[PDB]
This record gives sequence, C-alpha cells and structure tokens, in this order.
Amino acid sequence: MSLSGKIAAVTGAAQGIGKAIALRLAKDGADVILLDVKQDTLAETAKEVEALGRRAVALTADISNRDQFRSTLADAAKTLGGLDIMVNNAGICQVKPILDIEPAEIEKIFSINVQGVLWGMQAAATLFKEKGTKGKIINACSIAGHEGYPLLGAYSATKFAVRALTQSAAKELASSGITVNSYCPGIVGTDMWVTIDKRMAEITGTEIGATYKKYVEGIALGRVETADDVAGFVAYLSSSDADYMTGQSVLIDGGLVFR
Amino acid sequence: MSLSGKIAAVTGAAQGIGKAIALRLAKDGADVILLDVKQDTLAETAKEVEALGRRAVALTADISNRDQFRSTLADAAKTLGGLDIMVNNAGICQVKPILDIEPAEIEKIFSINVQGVLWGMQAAATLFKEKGTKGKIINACSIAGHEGYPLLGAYSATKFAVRALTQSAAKELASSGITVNSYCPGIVGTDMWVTIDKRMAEITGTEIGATYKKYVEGIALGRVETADDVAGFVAYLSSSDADYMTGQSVLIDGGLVFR
Amino acid sequence: MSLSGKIAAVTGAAQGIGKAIALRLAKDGADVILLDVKQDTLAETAKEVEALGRRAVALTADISNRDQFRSTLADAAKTLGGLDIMVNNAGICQVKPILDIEPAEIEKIFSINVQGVLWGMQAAATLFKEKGTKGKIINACSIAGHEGYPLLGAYSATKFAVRALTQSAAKELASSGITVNSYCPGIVGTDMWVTIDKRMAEITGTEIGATYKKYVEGIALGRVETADDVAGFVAYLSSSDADYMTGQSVLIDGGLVFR
Amino acid sequence: MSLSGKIAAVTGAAQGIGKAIALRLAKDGADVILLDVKQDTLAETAKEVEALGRRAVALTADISNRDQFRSTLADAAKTLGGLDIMVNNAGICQVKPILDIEPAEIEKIFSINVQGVLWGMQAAATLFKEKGTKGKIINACSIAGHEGYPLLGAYSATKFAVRALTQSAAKELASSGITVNSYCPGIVGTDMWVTIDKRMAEITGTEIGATYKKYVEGIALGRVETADDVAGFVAYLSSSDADYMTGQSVLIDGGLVFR
Repeated sequence: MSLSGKIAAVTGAAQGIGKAIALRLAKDGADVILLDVKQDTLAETAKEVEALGRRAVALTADISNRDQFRSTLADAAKTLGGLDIMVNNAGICQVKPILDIEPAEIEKIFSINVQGVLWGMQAAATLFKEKGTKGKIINACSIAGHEGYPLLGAYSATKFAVRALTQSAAKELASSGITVNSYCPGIVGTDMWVTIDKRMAEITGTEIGATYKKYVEGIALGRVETADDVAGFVAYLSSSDADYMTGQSVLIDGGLVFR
Repeated sequence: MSLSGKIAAVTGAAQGIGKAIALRLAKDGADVILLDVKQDTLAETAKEVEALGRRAVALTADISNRDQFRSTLADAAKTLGGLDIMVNNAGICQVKPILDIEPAEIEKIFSINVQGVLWGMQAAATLFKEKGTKGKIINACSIAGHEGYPLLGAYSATKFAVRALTQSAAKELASSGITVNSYCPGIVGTDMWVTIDKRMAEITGTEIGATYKKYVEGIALGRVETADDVAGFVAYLSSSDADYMTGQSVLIDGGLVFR
Repeated sequence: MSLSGKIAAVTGAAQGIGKAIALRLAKDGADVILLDVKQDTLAETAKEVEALGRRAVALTADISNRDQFRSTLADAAKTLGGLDIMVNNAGICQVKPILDIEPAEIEKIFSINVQGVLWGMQAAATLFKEKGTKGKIINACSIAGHEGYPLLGAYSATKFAVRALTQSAAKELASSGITVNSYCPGIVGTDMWVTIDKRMAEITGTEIGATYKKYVEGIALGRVETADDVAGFVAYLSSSDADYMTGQSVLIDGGLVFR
Repeated sequence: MSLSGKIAAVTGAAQGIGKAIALRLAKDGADVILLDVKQDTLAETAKEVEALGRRAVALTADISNRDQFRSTLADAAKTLGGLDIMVNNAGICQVKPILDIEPAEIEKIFSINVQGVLWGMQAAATLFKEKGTKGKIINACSIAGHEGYPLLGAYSATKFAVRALTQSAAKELASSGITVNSYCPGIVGTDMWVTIDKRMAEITGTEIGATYKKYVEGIALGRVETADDVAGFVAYLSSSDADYMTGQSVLIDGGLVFR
C-alpha cells in the first residue's frame, strides 16, 4: 500500500488514461483530487474512487487558466488536508502537416499542453512549499516528446516542451525536496487512434484503417497499450521507490522509441 | 565557393549571430535576404554584403506574423530570382524561475521562437515547392534545446520545440527534396550574457559577474563561442556537403552537452 | 506480494547493490538464484533470503564464461522449478585516463561488463524460450552508459555497450515474450570520485576539488544514492507494472543525466 | 584550400569510405598517411593522392596492435613533418542474433572496432601532445552507435562504445587543444540488409521484405548513402569550421536516426 495517507491530484481524470491513473492511485491508498472539464463524468469517476474506499474531490477546471488552476487545486487540497502528488495528465492532440498549421491552432495546443502543464507544476509546487512537503510532480509526455512525427508536428513540439519543463523544474525544485518526472506512452488503444487514422487518410490518400494498423505493426511487443499499462508506471513514479528519480522522461511504449 | 548562384535568407540578420551568418554565406557566394526589425541597422548590414560583391535585399519583418513573413520573403525572393536556403536564426531569451513564469511572458517567447521558426519554414518551403528547388531549412536551436536549464525553463521549452519541429519537418519535406536541420550553440560571448548574469544574480543572491564566469568555466575547450564559430557550421549546413544530412540538431558548443 | 510465485537470478548477489536487489526481490515474493564469486559470502546472503521463508540457490560462477554461466543458471533454475527474471548486475569499474588505458586492462573490463552481460542474457533467454516463459532481462547500466566521463573511458564504453545490447536484445526477443531493460544508477560510492578528481587535475590541469564538485555536488537531489534506491527501481522493472516497458535504460540518479 | 599545409592520417584508406575520405582530404590540401592491411591496394591509393600533387605515406598496420600503431603512425608523421588530423575509420561489421553471438566473434569485433579506435586516438594524441599541436581526432561511428539494431548487437555495442570513448576523450584532451568527434553514417551497402531481413524473419517470425522496408526504405531522403556523402562531412570535421565542436557524434544518415 505504497500511497497510504497520501493525496494525489490528476488532471483529465474523468476518462481514459487520467481515469485509470486516478483509480490506480486510489487502489494503492491515496485520496484523489479529480480535475477535468465536465462535472457529470467527473462525478461518476469520483464515485468509483469512493467505492474503492477513498476520499475524492471532483472539480471542473481549465488547466490553461493559471490563476484558476492555482485556486481550485488549493481549494481541493484544503478540503482533503494536503497534497503530495500532482499528475499533469490532460492534453490534446492535433493532426496537421507542418505546412498547414495555422496560428490559432498552434496557440491552442500550446495553451493546453504546455501552459497547462506549467500552471499545474506551479499550483502544486506552491502548495508543497507551504508545508515543506517532499512532493512529486508527474507530467504526461509521449513517444512524440522524444521524436518528432509526421503530421504530428504541433503535438510533438508541445511534448518536447513538456520534457524541457520537466528538466528545468526538476533542477530548480530539487532543493525544496520536490521531484519532477514525465511518463511517455506509445500507442494507447482508443477510438482516438481511429480518429487520427481517419484524418491522416484524408490528408495523404492512404486507405482508412491502414495507418492505424501500420502503426500497431511497429510496436516491438506486438500489442497496443492499455490505460492500465500507463497507470502502472505512474504508480511507480508516485511511490517511495521513485524518490531518487528526478528529471526523467521515461518511455513505456512497447518498444517504439529506444533511449 | 560552395554557394555560388544560391540565394539565402536570414532572420535576425542585422547583428550578432544572424549578421555573422549573412556575411559568411555572402563570402561563400550567396546573394542574401536580410530580415530583421530595424531598417537602419539592416541597411548597414546590407551594405557590408554588397561590399563583399553580392546582392542584398534588406526588409523589416515580424517573424511571428505568418502571412506577412510569407509575403515579405516572397517579395525578396522575386527581387533576387529565387531562394535556396532559409536560416531561421532570430529568437529571444528570457530568464525567470519556473514558479514565476507568467502567461503573457510565455506566450511572447513561444510566439517568437516557436511560431516564428514555423512560419519561416512554411514561407520558405512554399517557395521551394514552386520551382522544385532542393531547398535547405536551417533553424537556430541551443544547448537549451537538448537539456533544460535552471532559470531558462521557458527558453529551453521553446528550443526543445524547435528541435521537434526540425524533425517533423525533415520527415515531411524530404519527398520535396528539402532538408531541415538545426544548429545548437553554447555560450556565445556577448553583452547579452552580462545581462543574463545580472538577472540571475538578483533572482538568486549570487554576486554579479559570478554566474557568467562559472558558466564559462564549464566549457571543455576553455573559451567562449564567437558568432563566427556558429556561422562556420551554418556554412557547412548550407553547402552540398550537407545534402545527405536531415533531421539533425547539431551541437557546436565547445564541449558543454554531449550527444 | 508483487513477485509472488516468481524466481529471479541476480549476479553479484553476495554484497552491495546486488545483495540489496536479491533481498528486495525476495521480500516481494521471489525465490532467488544468487550468483557471485565467493562461496562463503554467497552462503551468508542465502541464509538472509532463507530467513524470509524464501528459497535460495547460491552458486559460484564467472559471468564471463559463456558455457559455464549457461549450465550453472540452468542447474539452479531446475532446482527451483523455473526462472522468470534475470538481473545482470555484476560488473567492475576502472579509473584510467584515455591515453593510459592498456590492452589487458580494456580486455578485462569488456570481458566482465559486456561479455558477462551478453552471456547472462543468452543463459536466461535460452531458458525462457525452451520453456516458453515470458521472461524479464534486466541489465545494470549507469550514468556512464549515457554520457562518457573523464577517467572513466573504459567503464563508460562498457556501459554504452550494455545499452546497445539492451536495445538489440529487446528488438530481437520481443516476439518471444521477453522484455529487456537496463537500470542506470548515479553516484553511490564517493571515494572513486576523490581519486578521479585528483587524477583529473594531474592530467588536464583542473583545480583539486573541482571535478568532485561538478559531479558529486552536481546531483540535483543533493545526496549520493543508496543500494536501496537502486533496488527499488529494479523491483519495479521485475514487476508486472513494467510489462509494457522494453528496450529502455532508465536513470535513477538523483538528477545528474537528463534524457 | 581548406586544409592547406595540414597532414591527415586515415585508417582503412585503401578502399571504400576510407579511400574517399583520404582523397577528399588530399583535394582539400592535406598530405595523407594511408593505413590499411594490404600493401598493393594501399600503393594504388597512394598513387591517386600523389597525382594530386600531394604527399602520401602508405603503410600496412593492424589497428588492434597498440604499440605497432603508435610507432607506425609516428614513423609516417616524421616522414611528412607533422600530423594534424587522425581519422579512425577502419572497422568491421558482423550480422548475428543476440542469442548466437560467440566468444571469439565478439572479442574480434571489439578488438578491431573499439580497441582499434582507442589505439588510434592514443597514437595521434601522443604525437599532438609531444609536439604541442592542436589536433583533431575523428572517429567512425554509425546509426548503430545511437540505436541498437536487430542482428547487429555486437556491431551496435562497438559503435556505442566508440561514442563513449569520443565523449571521454573529448573531455580529457580539450585542455591540450585537441578535439574529438565522430561521424555516424546510415545505410551505404544494401546486401547486408537483405541478409539481416531474411535472418530476422527466421529468428523472430517477421515477414520477409519487412525489415528491409523498415530500415532501407525508411530513410527519409529515399536513397542510400554514398562514400562521398560521408567524406564531405569528414572534410567539415577536419576543417577550421569545426574548431569549436567537440565531443559530438553527428548523424549524416539521410534521416534515419533523429537526435
């Protein structure tokens, strides 16, 4: 029971990877702050956390709004009595060739994926420094944060930027006893990849379905990633056994990118 | 005379590294499109190019304005009769601890250093694809694009993002015969580093002068970098001898970051 | 709990990091095959494992002997009824300037650190494949397998080699259901660094104290690593929460090398 | 022009990439020390160098013999009146699955590819230091020194080792005014890849054709590399435009490995 007496906050917690993370951290002992954008789906996840025997707080928030993130996270931490782990999971993906990326498009993805991570690090680090907590910041990165991919230039740019922020924050926050690491998933099997494939097809002229299949064919381990696969590594990063790890952006990707 | 009959465009060309690049490319044979923000200093650099025996066009431009960059670069290319090399050199630096970075601050540095590079790649690639030119795109990156540094989180984030964009664009533009690479300088000896040191001191309590000295002490080769050091490698990247190199972000840094 | 029913083998198990690893895997549920070079100290460690209610086989072996390692590992796996996890921990260190490295010296460290890892990988994967088990190979790498360190040319070369073999093996063995990863510790012992620091001053004219400050006081977390820090991450890599991770060489180094 | 007055040594100079390198350095102005294993083909290459109005010394040597390499290089440097540039080009390749690599096999490739590079570095740096020259050591690395490739475990391990020794040597020799870098070609010959592709299918159950497509048709630029591509970058690394570059292992690979 690694996380007994701990409090973890997770962004994008209502579904997908963030939900899996929230539930895994709750199973390992933590009370959970669930942040997302739709109250009704958040409330459902909150009940599943409470069913596992933990306390949950479920609040809508815009991770791209610096001051509101800070205040909302502080409200939730006050309600539960602390904060020990911050998982900056929420992000968005875009698909567009380098030549066709437009200004509003790229401003939008940076606002969510880069500023939103930054604002969450700041909100959590502020709270940690208040009680002298040896806190953990855990950011969502990607295989696309280690290598730039075609048609994913904007997304890759934001995940490289999250890696940068991970490193700079690890170095600056170490003297406050706060570690900062990222997790880098591969191909996580979702309806989302069906959407990516569709777009990719219309852009290129390949057959619908072909691109998603070809990507899966590339994974050394021969299967797609589950949200629980990602959650298992986030659980390690949340634990005492990661105390001495900081600044790292670790691939759990089935053998796609090798570092 | 590697660049005879070639046309190169350089952003931030009026001074510093961009000026050194412009002059070196002109010495190697190219006619030069000089882009920057002050007409009077641009005009001076233009005259030095013309003194080396080349043609120059010198135009003010805001690299963060997508459509204006495209049209201005096109005007200059029409005036000279082509475009073969695009050097996205201009950028800005900020100094601020991770916890204190503000929304307008980070929007500003991304607009210049990330969007501005993107818009220049798009402007140049459009022109190359018009005549079937085997063009070269060369982006300014940094040691801070390979490792995140303390107090340089925003800057590092933008240079990691430029590396991403370099990779994704190299992969997507290869079939058009266009290569995309970046150069990554170290500590380039300038009044700029005196300013960085000053800020860093006020933030931390170290002595004015101490931080710049300590950084120089770190360079394996034992001397600071000159703008001509950077220009020499940009000259290689502009040449035939770099035809088979694409997607790379190469450190010319005196032995600071090792990849 | 985490490794209930599993059997693990660990080289260099009698003392040090390897003993910590062995004891942690036993605490987590695994019976252990302890391999090292001195029977008396192996026997002591086996008794600690047995006191946990775990089964232990303790056998002397030379990791650099391909055929002997194969047969000794197979003998132990037969005794215990299987083999799930192979930790290639044992290795040696040498401190010598690049210019002074001699033929017998470099052959010795490659024999132990590179051939020894390869022979272990071969011994364990032969067992996993002949039985059909989904096994895990876990190799000891280092900060020095990610960056070459002064006076550690030979050691760094061997650790880089280990990372290469981790990646090639991960790619080749994935279709047999076998994962291959490495763990990369930072600075555990400090005496070697005093030595290195002195010798760096003598051979390059660095100041005394300055290399030790750079590397030992350069650790972001501000403390040296313990054997338990290392064993904690090895326990993660042994666990089902690492099932989807392959080909990786992960730094648990207190913030020294950033990837 | 670029290397006027310089003297360079190149191993594997009789044929192939090493002959291209030798001829390019001669064209650029350097007298050349040609080192290889067969006197008759060395003599032919020396005659091509001499036809340029350059001086050549052609001597047989075994790069894996430390003392002999030292004395033969010194003999040649004395004949020509100095030594400025050392290119450690010669190496061998092997294709073998990780599980099947044998002791004499791996010892052979490490002897040639790792010890041979180290002995060359030592032979040249001894000369540079005893005379006080600011020399350049340039080592042959590979895509396989940045990522481990299937069936190329041993070769990849040696090339990773070469990158380590490049970095350690760069750090140790900088204070003597010596730079150390590596060049990392991609895919030049295609026959080896057909072999690898077949053998991958046999050992992992991949489809025939699928490995060759992944690696050979995965080159972004869409064509294999020539010896001239490699020699062009080696010419840059020999030149004063690389003075500030040290510790680097640069990919000229058509867009295969992205760093």
